Amino acid sequence: GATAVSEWTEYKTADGKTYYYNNRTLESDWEKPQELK
Repeated sequence: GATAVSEWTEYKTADGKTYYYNNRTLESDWEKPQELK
């Protein structure tokens, strides 16, 4: 999230993987959501 980010908070694992956590349903998914893609 260098510029664009909505209600999600992405987190990164050391091996170079982001996972976007949606604060609406507490749902964490690696794949960029339609609201952010």
